[PDB]
Amino acid sequence: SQERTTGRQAQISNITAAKAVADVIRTCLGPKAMLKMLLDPMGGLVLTNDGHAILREIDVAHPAAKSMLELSRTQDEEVGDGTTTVIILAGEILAQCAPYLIEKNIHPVIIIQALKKALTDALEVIKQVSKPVDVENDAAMKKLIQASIGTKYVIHWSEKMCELALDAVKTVRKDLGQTFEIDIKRYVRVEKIPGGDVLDSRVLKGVLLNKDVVHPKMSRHIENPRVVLILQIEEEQVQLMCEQILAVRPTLVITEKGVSDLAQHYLLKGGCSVLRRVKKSDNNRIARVTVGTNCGLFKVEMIGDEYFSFLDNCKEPLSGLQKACTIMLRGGSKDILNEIDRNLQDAMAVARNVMLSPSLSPGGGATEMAVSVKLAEKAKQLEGIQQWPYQAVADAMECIPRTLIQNAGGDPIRLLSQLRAKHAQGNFTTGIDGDKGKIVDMVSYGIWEPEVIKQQSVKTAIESACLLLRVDDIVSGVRK
Amino acid sequence: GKGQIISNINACVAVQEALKPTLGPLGSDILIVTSNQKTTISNDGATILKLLDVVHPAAKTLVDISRAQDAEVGDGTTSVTILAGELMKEAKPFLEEGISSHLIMKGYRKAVSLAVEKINELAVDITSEKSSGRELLERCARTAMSSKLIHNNADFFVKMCVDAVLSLDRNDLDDKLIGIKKIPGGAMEESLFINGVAFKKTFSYAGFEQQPKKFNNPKILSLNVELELKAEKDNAEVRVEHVEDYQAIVDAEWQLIFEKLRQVEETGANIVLSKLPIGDLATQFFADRNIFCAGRVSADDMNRVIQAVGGSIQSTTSDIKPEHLGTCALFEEMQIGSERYNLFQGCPQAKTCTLLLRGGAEQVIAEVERSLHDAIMIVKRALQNKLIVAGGGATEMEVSKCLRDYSKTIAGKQQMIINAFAKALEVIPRQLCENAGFDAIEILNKLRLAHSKGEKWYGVVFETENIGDNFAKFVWEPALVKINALNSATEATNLILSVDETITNK
Amino acid sequence: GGEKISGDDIRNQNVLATMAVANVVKSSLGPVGLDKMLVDDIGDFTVTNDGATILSLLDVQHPAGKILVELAQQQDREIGDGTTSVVIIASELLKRANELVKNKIHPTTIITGFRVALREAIRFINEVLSTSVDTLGKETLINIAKTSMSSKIIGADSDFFSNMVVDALLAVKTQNSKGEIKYPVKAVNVLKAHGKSATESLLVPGYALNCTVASQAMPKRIAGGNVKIACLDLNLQKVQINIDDPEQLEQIRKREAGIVLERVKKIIDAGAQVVLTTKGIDDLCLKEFVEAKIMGVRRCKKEDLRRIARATGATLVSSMSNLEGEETFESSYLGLCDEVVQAKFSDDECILIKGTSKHSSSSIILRGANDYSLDEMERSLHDSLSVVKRTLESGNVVPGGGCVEAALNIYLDNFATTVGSREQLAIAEFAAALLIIPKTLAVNAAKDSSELVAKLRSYHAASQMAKPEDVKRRSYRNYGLDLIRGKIVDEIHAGVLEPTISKVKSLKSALEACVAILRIDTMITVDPE
Amino acid sequence: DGQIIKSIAAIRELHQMCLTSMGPCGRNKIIVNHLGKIIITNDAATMLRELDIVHPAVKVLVMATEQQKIDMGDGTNLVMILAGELLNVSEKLISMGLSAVEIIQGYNMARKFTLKELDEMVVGEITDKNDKNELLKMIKPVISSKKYGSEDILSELVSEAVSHVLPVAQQAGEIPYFNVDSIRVVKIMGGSLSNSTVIKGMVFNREPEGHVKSLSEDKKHKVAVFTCPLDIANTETKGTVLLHNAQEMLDFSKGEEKQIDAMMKEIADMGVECIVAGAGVGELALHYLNRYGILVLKVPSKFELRRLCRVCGATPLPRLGAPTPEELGLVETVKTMEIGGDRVTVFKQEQGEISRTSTIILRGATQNNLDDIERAIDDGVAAVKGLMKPSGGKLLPGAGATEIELISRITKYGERTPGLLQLAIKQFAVAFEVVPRTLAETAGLDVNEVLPNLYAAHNVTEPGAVKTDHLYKGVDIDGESDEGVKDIREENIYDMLATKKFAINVATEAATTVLSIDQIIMAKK
Repeated sequence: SQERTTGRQAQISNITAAKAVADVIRTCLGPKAMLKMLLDPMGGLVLTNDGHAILREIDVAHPAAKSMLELSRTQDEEVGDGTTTVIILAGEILAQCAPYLIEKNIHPVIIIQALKKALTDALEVIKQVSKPVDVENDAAMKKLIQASIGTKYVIHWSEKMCELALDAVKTVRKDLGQTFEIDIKRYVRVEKIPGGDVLDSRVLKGVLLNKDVVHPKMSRHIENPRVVLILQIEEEQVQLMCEQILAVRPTLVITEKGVSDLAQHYLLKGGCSVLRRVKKSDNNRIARVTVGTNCGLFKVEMIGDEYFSFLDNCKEPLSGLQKACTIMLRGGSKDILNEIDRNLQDAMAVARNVMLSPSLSPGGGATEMAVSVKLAEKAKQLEGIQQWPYQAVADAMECIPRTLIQNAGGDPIRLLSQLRAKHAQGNFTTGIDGDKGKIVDMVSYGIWEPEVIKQQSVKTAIESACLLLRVDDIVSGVRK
Repeated sequence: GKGQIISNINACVAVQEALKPTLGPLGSDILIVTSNQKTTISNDGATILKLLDVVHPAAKTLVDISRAQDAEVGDGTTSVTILAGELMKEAKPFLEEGISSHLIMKGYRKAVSLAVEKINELAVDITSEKSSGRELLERCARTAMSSKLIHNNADFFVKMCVDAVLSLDRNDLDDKLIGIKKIPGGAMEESLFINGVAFKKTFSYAGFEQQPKKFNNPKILSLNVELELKAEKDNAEVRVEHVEDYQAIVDAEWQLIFEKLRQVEETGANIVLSKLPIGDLATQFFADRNIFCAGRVSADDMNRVIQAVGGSIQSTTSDIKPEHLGTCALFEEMQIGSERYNLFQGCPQAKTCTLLLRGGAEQVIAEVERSLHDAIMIVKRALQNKLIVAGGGATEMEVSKCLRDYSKTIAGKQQMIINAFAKALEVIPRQLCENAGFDAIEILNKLRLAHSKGEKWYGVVFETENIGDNFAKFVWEPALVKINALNSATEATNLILSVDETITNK
Repeated sequence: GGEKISGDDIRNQNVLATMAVANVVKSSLGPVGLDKMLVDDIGDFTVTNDGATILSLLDVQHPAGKILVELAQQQDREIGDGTTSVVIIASELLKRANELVKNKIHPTTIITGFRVALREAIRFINEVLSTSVDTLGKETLINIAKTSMSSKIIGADSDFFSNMVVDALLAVKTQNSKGEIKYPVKAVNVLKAHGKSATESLLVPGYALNCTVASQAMPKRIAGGNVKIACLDLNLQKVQINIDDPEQLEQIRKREAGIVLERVKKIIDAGAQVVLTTKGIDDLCLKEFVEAKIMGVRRCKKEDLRRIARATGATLVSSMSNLEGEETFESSYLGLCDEVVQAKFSDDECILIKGTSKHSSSSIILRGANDYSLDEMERSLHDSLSVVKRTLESGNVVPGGGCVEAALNIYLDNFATTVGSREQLAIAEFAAALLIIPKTLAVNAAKDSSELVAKLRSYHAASQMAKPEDVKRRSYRNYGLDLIRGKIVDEIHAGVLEPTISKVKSLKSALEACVAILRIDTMITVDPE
Repeated sequence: DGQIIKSIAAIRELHQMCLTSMGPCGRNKIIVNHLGKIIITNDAATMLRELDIVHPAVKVLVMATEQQKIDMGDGTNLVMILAGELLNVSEKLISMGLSAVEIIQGYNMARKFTLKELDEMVVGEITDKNDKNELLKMIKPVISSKKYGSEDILSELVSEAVSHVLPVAQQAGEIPYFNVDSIRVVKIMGGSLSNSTVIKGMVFNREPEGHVKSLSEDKKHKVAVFTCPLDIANTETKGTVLLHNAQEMLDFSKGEEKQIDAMMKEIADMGVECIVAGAGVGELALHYLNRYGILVLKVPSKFELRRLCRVCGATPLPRLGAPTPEELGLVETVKTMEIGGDRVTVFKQEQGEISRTSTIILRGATQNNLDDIERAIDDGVAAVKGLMKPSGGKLLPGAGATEIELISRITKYGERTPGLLQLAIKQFAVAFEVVPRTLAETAGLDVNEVLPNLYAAHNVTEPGAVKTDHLYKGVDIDGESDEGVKDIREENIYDMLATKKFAINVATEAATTVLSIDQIIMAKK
């Protein structure tokens, strides 16, 4: 087997690999974006706006387009926030390198030199249009989650849904005192049980143990639930564990399995409520916080499907590190619960990036227009051999908002002509309205995104184009 | 594209190696079997390329130049294809370099332009050597016997063909007038000097022995009129109820043909010639009057009657006058291989001398006609303008080292192309040494030091297996041979490098 | 199982097919070249400039070309680099060797002409050889490092790595072969992480183990100096038997799990400060490590702990045992290090071992964009550290960028006239073949080739042209290339040099390997039954 | 869908081959038709005539080059090159979805501005149009439109033949007479390229089969053109012979022999040593002319005889009789001579009398190279038509440097006219950079460094001063081109005003013709 391409055939085949896919994802951008349908080998279909599963199910005959999926996974693991307005930028580069590549006989390394210089000037623009805001205010993050959920009707439930995640945000945080607000939200698991209402979700600052107690009618209050990290066999062995913990006199019990009848005699004599088996992952949640002490209160609730247990430390220190908790999501229906999970699960990375860079970059196509003007300004100053390739990079950032205009179906020339003045000269808050397809203030309308969204994307997107310019020959069909 | 150029170059590499036995007297024969069942076998690189069949379209460049080199020199012209083939082979890595094919073509343009200046300087006037009218052409004819298959039988034509070319008028030279008739069969030493028209054999029926084959002083008469009874007569309507009037149809032409043969004989012509075939009715009439007649005069036979004989053609028998009749001193008809040859002799007005080539081999007899024809073209351009250069392939070696002297005056990126053209020029003597079995490196190291000291003309003769001067050995070459060779080969190299793609329809 | 092929086809069809494959890999020569995509058919691919990786996965149906592929295996053993650059020299050796064998001279005279030329070629290199000495600071080791960073896409980021690789190799500095400086291979541990940039890498003068603690509640840092460390292979994991009372089998597993529980308790009896366990450890046995201030590590690779016993000098033990039948942990298996500090790079802890005893080691933690980037950076620094290894082992270094091939021109031209006979033509072709390497660089540079080649001949001729004993300058020696401005620049000002081993024992071994192809007369192929 | 895939992919197939067809570096190509005849030429317009093309959009552009041969035909391969670049710029607009109406208006508004800028590019009109000194500036760059092997010989033969092949008069106005047939193309293999010269006579290919005796010194030959063949009056139908007595049978042959004798004797009474016969010659005529020694002419049908109408000046007369001097021409010497190695009929006039025509002997070894010389001869007639037909051809910067300055002028035209078409004009203003891109590709130069240096040499107009250097600036074709930008007037490299005026005018509608095709409907066979 050969499958080798040399000369002009090598560059043409690799550009058209991701070029045809770039036109397919043009409907994935913006709040007006469409919903793509997929075809698996089993004949089924998956209808979603997330481009992560779109490129995975679609099999491209060219191996050059396979890296774009891997390049998409890097942005999903690092950011993974609002892929509607983010992940589409992976295919907006190679499409704009087509006009001059072979026609001018420019060697790819010469283009690589212009690619390295474009990343230097791009890092200064990201933090230039960013503006700081109060990092301790939770009301600023309430309107931020509402921007990415506009693909569904959950805006009516956004009051409970936004506060559902944000209560866990402020709950964790705190991986360092000073130098940066690192956290880990993977310890907080969101359980989705069909049926009920979203208001059934109980979230607050502390460690939420999702399990039940011995009996549902048992006392719901404990003074200081201190945490500590067939019939005949169960009653003897479990008693050697739960009762042995009582040596330090805790009022809270944590076991792997249930409590038998014999253990109930010596467990209830302590004058408190006894908690039976606790979920396995819940022990790792309290292991971060804390023999643990300083537990304020305990509470237990009753509802048909599963039960609840409330454990409130309320004082971590006496510094300390992050706290972990649990979240249960109760949807209205079966098909409604599974579809809305994409917006709520991504809400963890929404506020996580706010703690990283409190500065805020303008959204709604305003960031791409700001970079396109700065790249066009530095092109005439640098000149040299980079004049042609570095100017085309400015047009690459200009076609990104053109994709947002494609949803409306108008003429981008009319809008982009006005954006070269009111935005560049006027202010960085000027952008394209998603709903009305007009030019309005992004901050006044409520469209904005953290700096980490644009910083970790454009920087990764520019570095992702390196593999596209290094292609020479393709060898396949042997082994590995 | 780029691969199409290399494919066109590699297609000519197999031809270059195939033409190695062609050039040079020490080469070997090549068998070419055509659709006529006649196998072409020759040691000369001209006739081979004439009937050579090719396949790839790019080989037509070597076919087109083969017809041009034939009208100029006629022998030893393979060096035109050897140079054009080697320059393309040496330029294969150069095409991948930064030098475009144009600078390579411009390099060959400046190389041939500076070569003509060297050839003009190397041209030596032979009249300053005190060479008489004999030794001038004689030494030039002996050295012209090379490149030909049979050297032994060529020595028999040395003292003859010189007198045969000098028999032709030196003021007006014509190839068709000096044209030579081929006789199949017989030894090469059996040839003769003929001053007049020759016929294949004859076409006769029944007894041919009643006609005298030798006349004393016959009057040569050539006519294009046909003698036949009721041949071209159109269909007519003849209503005859009588006897004699119906019989007079055939008797009218029988009496008319008797008057035609009588009026021609009254002019005194003992030799009657016709164009279209004739019947046997004139046999009895010619046998009793002792008059010989032969028909089917060919195209080459008519041109000899025009100039050499100086006769005339008159169809009307009553219009034939003695002013339209020729003559001659002696008429002799020689028979070879049971085939009689009518031969006109003793014609002082004839400005040409026809040669009779007798040979046993069909492949050799075809080359000998063109072998003597090449010497005719040599004596032609050399007599008008006298220039002598050393033959044997050492003429380019004097220029080869001299081309390196012009490269020192270039001092640029094109010097690599000039040095390549000078190095690729040395393949001609190496292929001549390959057919001789000599070492390639040992002789080439001697060829470079040859012209390095004495300069002038140093030939390195290959017959004695030693180094020497071909000028002292009386080995000469016409200077116009390499002039048209280097000028025409440059355009052949410029045409190949200029074609980036080949389009073929259907 | 097949027919045979003889005649000029073996000297051509086998050589031309090799030239076709050789012309493919020429696009990766030099920093101005490009990299080839190697597809694994599984949906992922690896784009690399390494010649050993490309030629290994490349399908070759001609046995004549398989010998040239095996050159990268023996070259990486003696040299350790050149697959991105030097390996190309074995290509053009057969280019001009084909035109000579197609006319008259038998390949024997041609090869023996190369043998007499290669014998004096080592001395010709020694004449232009510039030893490493009288240089300010690390400029030599920095220039050799930057040369090893050439041909890689991260060569622009080499402004950092150049200073790190020099100090990293000084960390692994040991003494062996009766008082000779040695840099053991694999002693430098290369780690990968996603984040930061290339210039953000950390220089660690010691071993670094990438792993996390067993239990997430265990202490993440152990303070104090002279902390002991040990590597244990102990495994913690869950015949005719007549089952009557379940307490019989329960008593057996109670003793089995009880002894294994004691196996961890016997560790603290010897005073082990740090314990490294190959397999996993239950959360119950981890309690003894917290009270004794021990940092436990589980799920370790056998090759990871083997390098620790070599660098630190501790003795590896499989399980609890001694000279007797009792199962315990002796104190003779404990090592020593300066301090134990846990560095967390992209949610990955690292065990820092400083002040090794048996063998001095170092580590390099690389942080970069993504996988295909770091995956390329692995082979980038793998062959880079071997270049400086041969630099400090033998102080003889030769200029790079086509300087050696340009200088040997006059050396081989004057040597061809000395021998003469029929070997003069072969020597001239061997000199003109080496000039193809800088010509290939101009192909990937999008510039004029012969424009620089005419400068490689002219500017390097002043050496032998003018008398070197009379000085007179007019010769800066090297010159040889520029990869940006397309001008003639000295290598000293450019700072690009390579060890002599990159040429000697490289082309000398390649020339002797390529002449074996010219020796081949016929070819016999037997298809599998 | 037809413009995105079928139209772009089919036109770009032959567009890459046309890049070597323009400029002094123009490269030949080998094209073999369905009949098997090989064709080698450096002119892409000549290629498309014999080339078999399937896709209709390419066939439409072929007719645009045929119209150029009627008017200019000099360097008109840009019509295929420029249209390919205009479609490349339009290809970016097709993917964007820009309306084709705004594209058509982009070329219409630019064509009106382009024709106005051409009137400002004219410098140094040549009003002589006669002597070789003034025509050297015009003819020499036209020679560069073809193979560059020898630019001295081709430029000298055309400049010398002016006083020969072209009509010579004191002052000739009102569209002086010119013809493509004023120069006969004679291809004879053999001989050096320097042996080619201009002969005031005429040469035909044939061998006289008779006794012919050439008259040289005395000259004074009488020649006439005969429509019908030479023989007694012949019946066009098939008759029937009537034979009764012996008088009709014996005198049947004598009747046709004696009448043609007196018929041919009347021609000899006028002192006629040569004739012009469009038809064949009977066998009875050649037999009687052996005594008189009168020539016959076997030349083919009148398409060759049209050249003899100017040379001899004789009116074809069907009847033989005794042609009056009105039908009798004049030729100085008729002799069979050897020029390129073959014996053919040659009319050699030292000082002759000939009307507005002559011939040029072509000497070369390769017959395929002579085919390109024939196309170069048509460029000489095209240079005459370019001077004669319009009031003047003026002068224009050559070597493709004309549109380099036009880019800066049209770019300002888009800025001076704001609107929705402001960005559409700028895309079509820089689309003329393909001309230096096309030539430098075949010049061995890198357009990365060279092209911005061409804009840096011309700048806007000049530095502060009163003068124009940019009119004398152009791309350098030479081995010294790596040094910088060579001038033109020093080498007298010029162009014609009507060359780019007619080419851009046709290419304006030709570019919008392909873009106006919504779908291509085809059918079998």
